[PDB]
Amino acid sequence: GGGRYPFPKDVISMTGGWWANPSNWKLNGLFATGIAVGLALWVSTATLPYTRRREGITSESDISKWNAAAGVWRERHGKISTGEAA
Amino acid sequence: LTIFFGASYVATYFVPEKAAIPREFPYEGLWKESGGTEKSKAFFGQRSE
Amino acid sequence: PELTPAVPFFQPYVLKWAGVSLGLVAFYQFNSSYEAKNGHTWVE
Amino acid sequence: MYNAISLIIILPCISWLFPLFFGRQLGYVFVTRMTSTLIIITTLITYYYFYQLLGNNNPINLELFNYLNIDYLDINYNFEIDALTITMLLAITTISSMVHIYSIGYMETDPHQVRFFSLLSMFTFWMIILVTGSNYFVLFVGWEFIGVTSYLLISFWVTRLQAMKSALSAVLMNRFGDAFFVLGLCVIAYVFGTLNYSTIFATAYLINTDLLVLIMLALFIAAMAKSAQFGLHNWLTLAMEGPTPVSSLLHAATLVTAGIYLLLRSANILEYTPTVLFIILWIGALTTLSAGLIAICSNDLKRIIALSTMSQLGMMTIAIGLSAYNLALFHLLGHAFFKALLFMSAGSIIHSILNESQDIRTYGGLLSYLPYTYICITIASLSLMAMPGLTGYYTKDIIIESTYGSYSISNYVVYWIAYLSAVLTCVYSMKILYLTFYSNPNNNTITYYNAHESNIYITLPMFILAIFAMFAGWILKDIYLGVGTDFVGTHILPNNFSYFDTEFSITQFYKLLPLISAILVSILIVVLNEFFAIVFNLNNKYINTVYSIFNQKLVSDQILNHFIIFKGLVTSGNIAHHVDKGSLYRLGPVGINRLLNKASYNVINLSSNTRSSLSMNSMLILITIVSLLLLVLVMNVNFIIVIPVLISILYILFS
Amino acid sequence: MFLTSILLSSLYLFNRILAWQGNVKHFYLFASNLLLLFIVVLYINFNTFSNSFQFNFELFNSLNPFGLSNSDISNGLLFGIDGLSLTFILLTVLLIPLTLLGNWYNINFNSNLYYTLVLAIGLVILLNFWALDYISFYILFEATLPLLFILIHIYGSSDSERASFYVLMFTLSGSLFMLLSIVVISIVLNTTNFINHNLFVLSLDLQTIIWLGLFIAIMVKTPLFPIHVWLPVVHSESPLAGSMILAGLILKLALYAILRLLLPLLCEAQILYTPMIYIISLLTIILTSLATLRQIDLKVIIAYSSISHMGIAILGVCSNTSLGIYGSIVLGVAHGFVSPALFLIVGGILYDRYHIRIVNYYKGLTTYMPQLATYIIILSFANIGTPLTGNFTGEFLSLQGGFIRNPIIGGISCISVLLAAIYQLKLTNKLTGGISSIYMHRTNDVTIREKFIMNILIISTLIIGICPQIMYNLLYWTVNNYIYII
Amino acid sequence: SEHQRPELVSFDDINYNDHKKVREAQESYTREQFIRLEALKTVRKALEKCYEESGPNHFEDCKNLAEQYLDMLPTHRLQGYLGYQRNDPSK
Amino acid sequence: FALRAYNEEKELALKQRLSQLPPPGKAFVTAEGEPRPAKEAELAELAEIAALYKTDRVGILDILLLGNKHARLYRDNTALLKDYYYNGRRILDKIPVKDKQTGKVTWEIKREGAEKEDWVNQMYFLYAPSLILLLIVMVYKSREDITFWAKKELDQRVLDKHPEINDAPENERDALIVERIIAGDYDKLASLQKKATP
Ligand SMILES: CCCCCCCCCCCCCCCCCC(=O)OC[C@H](COP(=O)(O)OCCN)OC(=O)CCCCCCCCCCCCCCCCC
Ligand SMILES: CCCCCCCCCCCC(=O)OC[C@H](COP(=O)(O)OCC[N+](C)(C)C)OC(=O)CCCCCCCCCCC
Ligand SMILES: CCCCCCCCCCCCO[C@H]1O[C@H](CO)[C@@H](O[C@H]2O[C@@H](CO)[C@H](O)[C@H](O)[C@@H]2O)[C@H](O)[C@H]1O
Repeated sequence: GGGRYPFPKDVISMTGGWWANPSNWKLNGLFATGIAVGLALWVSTATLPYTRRREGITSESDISKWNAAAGVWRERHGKISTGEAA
Repeated sequence: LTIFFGASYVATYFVPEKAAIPREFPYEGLWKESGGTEKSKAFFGQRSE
Repeated sequence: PELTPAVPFFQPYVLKWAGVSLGLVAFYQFNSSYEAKNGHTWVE
Repeated sequence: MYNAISLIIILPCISWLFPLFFGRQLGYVFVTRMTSTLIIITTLITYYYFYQLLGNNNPINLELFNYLNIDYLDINYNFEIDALTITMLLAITTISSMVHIYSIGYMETDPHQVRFFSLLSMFTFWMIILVTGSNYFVLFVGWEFIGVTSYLLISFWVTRLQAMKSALSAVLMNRFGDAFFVLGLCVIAYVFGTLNYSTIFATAYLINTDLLVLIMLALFIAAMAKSAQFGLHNWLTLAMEGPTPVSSLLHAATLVTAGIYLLLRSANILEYTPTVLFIILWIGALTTLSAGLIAICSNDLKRIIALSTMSQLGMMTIAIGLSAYNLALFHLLGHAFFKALLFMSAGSIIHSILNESQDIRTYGGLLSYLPYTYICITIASLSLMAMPGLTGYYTKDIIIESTYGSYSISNYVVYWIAYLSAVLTCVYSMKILYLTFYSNPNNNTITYYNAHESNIYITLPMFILAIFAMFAGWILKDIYLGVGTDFVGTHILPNNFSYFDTEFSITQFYKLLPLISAILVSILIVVLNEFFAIVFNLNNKYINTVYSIFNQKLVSDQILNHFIIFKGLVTSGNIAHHVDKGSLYRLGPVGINRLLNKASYNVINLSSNTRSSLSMNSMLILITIVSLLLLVLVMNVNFIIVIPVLISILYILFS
Repeated sequence: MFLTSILLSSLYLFNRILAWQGNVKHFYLFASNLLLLFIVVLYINFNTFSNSFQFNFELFNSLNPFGLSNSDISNGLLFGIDGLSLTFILLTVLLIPLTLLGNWYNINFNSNLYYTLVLAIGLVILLNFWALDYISFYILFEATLPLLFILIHIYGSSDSERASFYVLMFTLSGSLFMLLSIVVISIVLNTTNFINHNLFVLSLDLQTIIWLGLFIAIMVKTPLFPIHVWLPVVHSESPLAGSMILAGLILKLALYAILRLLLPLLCEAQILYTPMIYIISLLTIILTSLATLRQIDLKVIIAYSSISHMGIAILGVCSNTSLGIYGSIVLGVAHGFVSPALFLIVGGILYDRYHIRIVNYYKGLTTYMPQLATYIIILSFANIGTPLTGNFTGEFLSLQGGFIRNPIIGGISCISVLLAAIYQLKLTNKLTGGISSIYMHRTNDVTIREKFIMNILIISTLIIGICPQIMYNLLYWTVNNYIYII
Repeated sequence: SEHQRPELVSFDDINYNDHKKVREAQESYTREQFIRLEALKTVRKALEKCYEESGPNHFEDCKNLAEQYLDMLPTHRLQGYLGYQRNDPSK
Repeated sequence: FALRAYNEEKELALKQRLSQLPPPGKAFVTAEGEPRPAKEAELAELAEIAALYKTDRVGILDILLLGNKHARLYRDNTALLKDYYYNGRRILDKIPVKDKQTGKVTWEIKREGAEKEDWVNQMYFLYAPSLILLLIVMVYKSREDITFWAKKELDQRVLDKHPEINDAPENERDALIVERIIAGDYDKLASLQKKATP
């Protein structure tokens, strides 16, 4: 290629090295694309049940009941809201 | 740094007056919608009206 | 663009790591299914 | 079998890791194309999610496995793409896409393209993680890992010592901020009992203002590190040692925005910490003015553009200080586009010169040689100068106006500070344009014989980003700056909302002086440089000293290196040599050794004379009996008197 | 069948193996992995829903000195494991075979003695985690010093004589004050056992005296400022197995000793004294880190690095907060993974190739030694506390606890996050960065063995950093057993 | 599943030489503090839900839950058995 | 690997068969540090004694049964084989490979297999799977943490105090348990603090 220099051929990195472009890269790229598409499909399909929207999951009646129970607890324990001590 | 912050401080005395009052909000300053309980108005209540 | 010598894809580290990881994932899923059809995982 | 959020998270991780696993097997060709393609798909998915969110605005969540659940501290790997997040992701994915396609042509003939593309996607993945997390812990994960990736990308050319030192500067100056972030996390977990956004922003209106001020001061010092505000700005210009695509992605549009994202996510706490907003405002005002003053007296192109980025981040922080979070968000999104375009243009310019020089004093007249680069860089510079119709106008003029529209009386000065930084951006962009394109030649002749535009992989990104930097602001105006938009639903306090006053109170002078000032100062700088160039070349010692301070980054990298770093190394040597290898060895193996040498020698050189062994030891019996009898007399008389007698006897025996 | 028949089978097999092949390292590695597997089986058979001590056994009883006791009068040494013990026991059995394999090919003179001493130190440390009285703990806490003296003296570097004398004398100095403490405990209570020693409430004025001796021992063993100067020399001039064992397990014996000897007993003295602990810990953090910034020897730099993280662990364990205890334990485990990996890099990879440790010779390993550079970067960013490693989890929770206990000291201690980065990356940047050194010829990259060790130690820390919660089933009692709050 | 429900022992009713009852009491104290924590986490989860459903109405709708969470956080936490084992509050 | 593969005569010949050769350290160098200085008959000789290092010359039932005088012979003429093998492997950068049919072995280049280290079978098949087992055990013992037990217990206490929840629909009981938890105090810690009530 252009702008190239000698390099030690016995240096082995998990990345390429110096201008890595082996003469089988279409087959290996086919393998890598297959593994990548499969991994992406697996992760998406398996993470579908762990997704949710922010809103519309809990009825506001549940929210009303929980806030009312909170008030019940707060006056059972004899507590006043923030700022009322003045 | 001293030039910057000293000039910044000096320039505050040469500031024009505002032309409109701040905004004001209907229900006694939205103390309920901001989390008040009729004794917490001074803490959570916004401007008068 | 100049070429380099061929390099096989499934070198030993690929096989080892992918095999152990996918096998642990499969064992996890199998134990989950066991608890779905029983009341206790297989390892328990 | 379709998850926008999960595809968005996992595809960049694939693009990062599969090169690292399979690079020797795949090569740089396939790695480049694959990483590109995966980021392109993530970008399209983000655009579709943005469309759907404008339609509905019910954010998707992704609640995965549990990190730590010990005692009141429940941290999970939870993710979410809300309005703020999807905006940040538009920026991230778009600029990473364009940078990936740009670095195919830029970094050709580099032997280490595989690692470069792996690291670009590493940064993309961890920034997606930073923005999508639903708690501060995931944010910190992304924070620290983008710091790691910045170190490695600035250190990409490992044989260059200055690149290594610049990367060390970046990583340590950011771990300063990460230390303060860790302090903030500890305070949050103490006060709130949780690091999740939904509880903190539900309770924040009730907690003592002092604790929130502590939290937000710490997180703001973290953001002060990342966003290159003044006190911690020294790494951003040094990071230009890295390749230009890194400069376009990280240190223009993405990494420096993490601090802004932090402050914008924590807006719902900052509304109850007015002190910290004040500090943010004035630090940003200092930053925007001082970066411009440094840029106008700089001579390297990438440094000028980095300081431009610094100034725009300062203006974003001004907007945060004025409780104008949506404005800072909008300017972040626009700045990403037109600044990435600027850096890409600078890279093409740098590659048009045979010796890839970056000094504007050695470019000259490259207009007819580089016309496409010229129109792209001037599009970006006009969308940075805030000229009408472009994204800079809609994104930047509103902040200079909100300076005046703020209910606080003191913010009027910030109008003038921001105004001067604007009329300075006009200067330090027109300088670039003149010295690079319009001026007379300053290079040799072979440079202009071999000057040429670069390949499609460079130009197509520049085209797309120019389209963005022309239209996206007008598109997204009513989303971000409109009247009552509700898209980015940050709960601003009603007392602090100044937009309605900002658009109306503003009179003609304070609305037109920025634009008219730009359109005049640009013409004046061009005209002076072309006809009256002596104005900038007077050779006065008192002008040149001021130029030299402004050319040495406001002697900011000399104060840090000498009075902090070097004195720290000296104090560290003082510790290591005078305490850890001095006094603590004296109260230790050395002093005990000398003490025992002397004491042993005195003990054995007591029976002095070997001439007669009998008389000597006989005298010792006599002395022992006499001394004991008198000592027992003395202790019967009173005890404490015998103590110094025994001390002196030990002295005589052992000294 | 017989007990003696089975161990005589093992003994005869060992003798014949030594007769035919004149080396012991294969048999010791087989026993290494066998012990690991047996401990995993014990964890399989461990009830997490009982805070009690399990797998108890007593030795050297009056009625059966060469066997186990079933007596109604117990006068021997007690043994048994809690979840806290089992955590560090898992760490120990994980590390022992790696310490044997880290010196597989670089010991070419009196090999069998080296491997015997290494395995013996490891088994003493295991049994020390199994102990359930002050005296068995002590006799296994001090029994490593002869072996370490001999190992470091015979198989050590240039300055090995000084290091041998240090590792014995400093530790003996602290441990004899520990012995005075233990003697006082035994004569006052007439009992020494870690089961019911929180039932005996001593007077405050005597707790405050016993605590002094125990804490002097903990200060010399942890180490803590001002008694930290032996650790650079010892960890530097030792063989690789010694440094790994030391930094991974013997430094953690002090943490375990706090939690097992000093907090359950002596609660009121501890709750009165802990601001002094915080003074000492903050000093130990900041001054040791800054001292690291001006060191010229690599293994010495890593040695100094251990001290600051142990100081953060001390902040956590002396915090009276559950999160702090859990963080200190995770720090111990993750440091026991990461620091021996760094010691391997700087004492078995580079030292085996160049036989020198001065930083001025090393530069630009990335060119010929790229895998090593990747490992250095990973382990550096793990040692300084990057998230998704157990180091960050432990640091985070220890500093949480320190802030809860003393916000000012615990907040000032968070500059650890910075100073760690400085002293680690100033070294990493030079080693991995620049043009390759003119003082060094080219040598092989990391081998499959070295890579095996480093990969085990990286996988472990990444597992416990990505999901720290997997360690809670053996610690959800321990995080509440040593908390004094009314 | 065979979910266990052990018997509750107090330190005030036992003799500390019977170690079984002492361990039962330690485990009782710790177990009830963990149940307190699960109550706190239920409150926090409800607060999160009401915040995520209400939005700008959370200041009014989630008020009692927020105040309850901040009232419970200092007290519903792990605080160890030794402080009560080794101290008689009646003296 | 074999059971009973010891054969006295070849060892007792091999002793001085190797003593007639030069020392292992100085053989492949010649004191001039050159493989060429060694003669080529000597080189093939060294190759075929070195290939005898990785041959089964003993089994389990021969180490457990035979006497010391034979084991010592095996040991001290196996050390020599080992050292010849590895000194050649380093100096020459060749291993010896006897090919299939021709009965003559000589140093060759091919090093992409046919060589294994002595620590691999121990670790990769006793140590690695034990750590994988430890990971499995940790993951499935995490199911027994007190958080889950406490959740189940608290729900059960609520159901015992309010049995009316159970007849309600099956996907609504959770919210009702949450309501009653938020309302009440089902912990029993002040129950255990009897002497604190004055
Ligand atoms: C009823 C009350 C009784 C209580 C006890 C009171 C103690 C009275 C002690 C007085 C008895 C005489 C002993 C004095 C020490 C003998 C040697 C001496 O004179 O000290 C000097 C020695 C000098 O070192 P250098 O300066 O290099 O040599 C030139 C000296 N002309 O010094 C040195 O080598 C440097 C010293 C550095 C400091 C080291 C401190 C170490 C502390 C631990 C000491 C443990 C060893 C104790 C040895 C016992 C000796 C009796
Ligand atoms: C999160 C858990 C870990 C993730 C897995 C990481 C290991 C994968 C293997 C990487 C192989 C490699 O990077 O090679 C190492 C590269 C080789 O450079 P080269 O491109 O091949 O060209 C070769 C040209 N030399 C030889 C002249 C250099 O040396 C380096 O420049 C040092 C930088 C290390 C990069 C680290 C990768 C990012 C991981 C950081 C996570 C903290
Ligand atoms: C020096 C090398 C280091 C080795 C360190 C590792 C030591 C590991 C030992 C752990 C095994 C202990 O396991 C222990 O179990 C029980 C305790 O209930 C002991 O006690 C058992 O004694 C037998 C008596 O015939 C009966 O079963 C009795 O009911 C009891 O269960 C066992 O005698 C002992 O085996």
